[PDB]
Amino acid sequence: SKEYLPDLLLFWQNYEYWITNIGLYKTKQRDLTRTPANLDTDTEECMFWMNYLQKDQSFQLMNFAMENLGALYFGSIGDISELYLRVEQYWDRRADKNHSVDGKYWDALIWSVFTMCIYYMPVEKLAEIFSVYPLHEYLGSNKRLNWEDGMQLVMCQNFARCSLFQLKQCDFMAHPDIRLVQAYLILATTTFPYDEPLLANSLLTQCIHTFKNFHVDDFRPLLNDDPVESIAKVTLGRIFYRLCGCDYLQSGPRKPIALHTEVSSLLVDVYREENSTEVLYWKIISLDRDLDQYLNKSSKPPLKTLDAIRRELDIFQYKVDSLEEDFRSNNSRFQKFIALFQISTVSWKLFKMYLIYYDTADSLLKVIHYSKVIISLIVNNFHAKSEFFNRHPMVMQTITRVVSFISFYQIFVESAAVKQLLVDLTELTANLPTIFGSKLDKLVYLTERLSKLKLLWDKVQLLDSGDSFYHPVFKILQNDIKIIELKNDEMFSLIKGLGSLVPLDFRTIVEEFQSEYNISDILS
Amino acid sequence: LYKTKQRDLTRTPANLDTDTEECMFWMNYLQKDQSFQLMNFAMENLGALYFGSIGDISELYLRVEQYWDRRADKNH
Amino acid sequence: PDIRLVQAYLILATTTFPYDEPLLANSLLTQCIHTFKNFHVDDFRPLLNDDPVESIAKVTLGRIFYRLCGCDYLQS
Amino acid sequence: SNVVLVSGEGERFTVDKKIAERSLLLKNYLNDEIVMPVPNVRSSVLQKVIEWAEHHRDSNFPDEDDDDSRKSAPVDSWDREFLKVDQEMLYEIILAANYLNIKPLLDAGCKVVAEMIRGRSPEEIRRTFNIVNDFTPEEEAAIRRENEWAE
Amino acid sequence: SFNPVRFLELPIDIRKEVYFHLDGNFCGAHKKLLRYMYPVFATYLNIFEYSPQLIEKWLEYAFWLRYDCLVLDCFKVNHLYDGTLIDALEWTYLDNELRLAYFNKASMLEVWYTFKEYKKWVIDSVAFDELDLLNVSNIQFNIDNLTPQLVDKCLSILEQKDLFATIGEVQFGTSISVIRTIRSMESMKSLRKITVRGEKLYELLINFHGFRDNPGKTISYIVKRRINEIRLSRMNQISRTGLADFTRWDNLQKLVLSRVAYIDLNSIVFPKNFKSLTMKRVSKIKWWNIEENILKELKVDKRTFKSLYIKFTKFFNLRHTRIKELDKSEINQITYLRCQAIVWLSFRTLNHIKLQNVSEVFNNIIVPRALFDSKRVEIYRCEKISQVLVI
Repeated sequence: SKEYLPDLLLFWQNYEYWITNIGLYKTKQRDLTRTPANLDTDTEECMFWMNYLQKDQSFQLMNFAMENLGALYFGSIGDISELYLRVEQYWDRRADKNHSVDGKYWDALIWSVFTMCIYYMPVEKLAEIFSVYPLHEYLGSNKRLNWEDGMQLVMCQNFARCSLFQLKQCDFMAHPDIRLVQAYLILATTTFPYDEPLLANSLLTQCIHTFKNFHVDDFRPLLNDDPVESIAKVTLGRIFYRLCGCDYLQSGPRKPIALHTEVSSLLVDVYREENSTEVLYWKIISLDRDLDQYLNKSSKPPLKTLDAIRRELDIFQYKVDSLEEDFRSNNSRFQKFIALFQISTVSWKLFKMYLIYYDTADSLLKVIHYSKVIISLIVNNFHAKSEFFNRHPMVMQTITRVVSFISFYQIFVESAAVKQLLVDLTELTANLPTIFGSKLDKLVYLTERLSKLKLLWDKVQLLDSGDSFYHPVFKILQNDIKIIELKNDEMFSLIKGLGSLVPLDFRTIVEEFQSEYNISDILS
Repeated sequence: LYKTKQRDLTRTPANLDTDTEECMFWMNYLQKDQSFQLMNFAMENLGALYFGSIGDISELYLRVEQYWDRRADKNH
Repeated sequence: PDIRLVQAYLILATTTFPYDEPLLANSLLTQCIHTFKNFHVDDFRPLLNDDPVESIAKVTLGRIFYRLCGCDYLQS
Repeated sequence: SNVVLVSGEGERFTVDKKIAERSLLLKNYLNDEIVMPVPNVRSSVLQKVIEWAEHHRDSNFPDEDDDDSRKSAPVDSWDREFLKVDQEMLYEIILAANYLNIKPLLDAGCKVVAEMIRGRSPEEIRRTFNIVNDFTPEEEAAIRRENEWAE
Repeated sequence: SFNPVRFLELPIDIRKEVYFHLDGNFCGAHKKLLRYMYPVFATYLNIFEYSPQLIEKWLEYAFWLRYDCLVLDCFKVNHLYDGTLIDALEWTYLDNELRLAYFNKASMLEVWYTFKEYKKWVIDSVAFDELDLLNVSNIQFNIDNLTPQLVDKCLSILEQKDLFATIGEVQFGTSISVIRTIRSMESMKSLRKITVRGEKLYELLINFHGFRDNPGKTISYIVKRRINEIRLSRMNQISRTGLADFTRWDNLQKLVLSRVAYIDLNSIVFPKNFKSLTMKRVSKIKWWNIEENILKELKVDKRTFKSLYIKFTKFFNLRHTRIKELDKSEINQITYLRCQAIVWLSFRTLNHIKLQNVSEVFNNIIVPRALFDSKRVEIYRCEKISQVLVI
């Protein structure tokens, strides 16, 4: 065993919050002077994608969304048949010079569905719908590239840019509308916010501002409410919780405005009045908020919240199993997978907190058991015609936290059970879908950097000069936190914008680690 | 009376391409010598208003000279 | 995001621009608050232990915050 | 068919789909035959857990929300004879129940060890005070002199 | 036999539920020592004077019962568990230095601790961090077992010391002892709960129906915000004066009613932030009178309405009652939304409801679907309740 192991595990919480939660996704720094601002004729690239679609191509695209992508567009209007009228109206007028603000908003929402649908669409179905030839004749990073060579990634990004371009033409700041929120929630299912955290963080602020402008405190219809407006109020209640769920996932130092002011499940916002399917999804997210709020805080969580969540988590397992599952309908199967994955993820978080703080017995075994079922869920759907089920952004966050913690625990404590789990865990990363792109590649670098950090751990003999033990492994680990700490800080950026001043033995083995390991590729 | 605004989205025409030429036309109307007199007037008559946020405009005199030079270049 | 976004809006608040378009000004003010809160300054008083330019830059950030607080009440 | 689960010693025990109803951890696994590894629980102690659930498979236990009902519930006569095997083995069964999330087994097993605190004679407290050595020697000695004055 | 060293090897979670089932009665009770030791504790042991061996056995217990390693760990877990594992540690005065005492279910003293010694074990050896060592708010103050000659003496000790700030809650029930305490909750900034017993005292302090502003005899203005939970026990009629309200208790969140014969929910008025209501060992209960309001909106005869309702809950089904729901096919969606709004009219801000040991309910029980589907409706040991309707 080891003496200071309990104190070493407490430091891991800070490492997880900065390296994986913020450093991997939430941060992106681009110098304004080097980056050129968009100008006129710079939208011609998006204009090339406007006429790329044809009359027949997009209709079959919507046919795929209505069959297998049911669980994701409930943040928009629930019925998809009524969207067929809007897409027909969008093609009804295309050569008419005159444009209406009300008409322009519908076009933005329609293009948002196309971006979401094509991101979850399998590669084999995309081959017969679109032609790869006449698109790279204009521009392209590679002269010849197939659909498997990261092609679906570059095409999805351009559609998202065109969706935001239409909103810019409408001047959405001048004319707030409910369709601004509905369009953004559809794009939230795509990995677009991860690529541009700065753009998505401030765009969500407009959605928060637009939603709060309605001044609808209670979504329950009243006796005196008109029949027409009663259905609107219950519809608006769905948007509020879906927005709150997507708001928490973007929470960080860059976003200072938060909408999730609800009271957690205890024993002063509005809560405990409805139990719709969208509310149930947010309830699982609220449970994760209680555990994840202690990452930055030094104080240990109370043992009741660690115990009350355990009682609450058992109830939710009965509800997801009570929902009927139909093999013919993929909408019920996709909803089942999402709910099952969220419950298992929270259980892994809960028992991890048991091991770090209080060190209860049979807690390490539960973490291994709960991590194994996570592997099974990804493996099981991959076997039988559900290869696109793994493209949801939630599985990327779960994989990062289970890969890093297991590797971090393995380099310090050697166990046969933990070692056997790592080799299967690593193999799962290589089989993950390629639609993630850059974020997937950085995952391999992070786990590989910690992989042979163990080799340095046992190569250098432990030296003690006092009660607190010192080692070169610890200095580099704390240095990694500090490097990302300064980049996330915008204090020095004030000097850039205000004033003419520029913004602000043992060492030998440490610098060797830093010279050949450089995690500071986040800006790229 | 001041903070209210009634607008209908159907009647309001959206912004289109080649409809921003009015913004460019007013920029071309202003001349290099005309703008300098505007800045000279703000030294003593517009005090206690700009000083609260931007401070002195002495450094802005360097910026406006660079502004005219940057107009010729296509790179931005 | 940059500090000049806040500085530009405060000058527009000196004229009657916000009263003409109440909806535009309210949306712009929120973005000004969103960008200003990214700096995360609790006390704006100058610090002796900090850099002299940084301490000075925090003093001139104090007067900008006060104007933002004033414009929030005027546009409430 | 039926659920078969392996033990930490490698022994395989197929019981049924029904006895697994008492264990809550089995339900988180059959979300979509199947096997389940239990490393901590030994083969011998696992046998008693299996044989306990088949007898109580018909009875209905009180809800977990109630706190006074399960606390005031007396120990079943049949449960008493099955649980009393050894003081050390009783801890093994209780630990096994926690991993399998079998609350009724944990409650019944704890009632036996909870009653053992009552059963110790007053003479036992006189000797158990010194084993933990939680009192400093000057304070450990300080407690002693006031007793003979009362004696 | 039994060795405490092996027991301490068990995990804290396993050890927690062992002490939880123990209920804290470590002693287990149900010549020279009686001559001198006993008169000190004669007041607490006067009830059990019939059995001489029981007192002598407990006299042998009390020598080292307080100084027990196993009992020491029980409070160590209790402090780590915020004192919710046995109950209500309180202040008592005896042998003139005002030790802490703990009373079991039998209402008899078991363990005594002085403040300096008590703070040395279950705070210093428990707190692994520097998180508010002085926030020992689990201790309470009781006046039922203290004579008025002892109350003013012990309060004077608290007045010249800092022990008044650590008191979490006080126990109540022309009494000089009561009137002395009324000028003391202002200094008790940590006071959060007030419980009263007896019918007479309830309308003097808690109830505001027929209330008269008496300075020095009623709870002052500043204290009323600090209280969020009120417990009531040993009552015959809560609405003795017809109306019962808690509007002035603006911070009230949970109300506990115990051992009350007849309770009518129509007369009770709750504040704006009232969220939890738990009742135990209550004889008669009259639910909110909501059935007819649904009938007027439906405009359907009650006998015909009896043909309207149609028979996850497998997790918590009870045989005593039966679950029935309003049919969705016959009711229009707009009409159904109106029906739900009617139920919430009598459920303004309620979030948690609990039923335990009831005898009869003189109406149909109507609960909203939102509270029922969250397993926050607890109809437990209600073998006399026939049906409950969920709308």
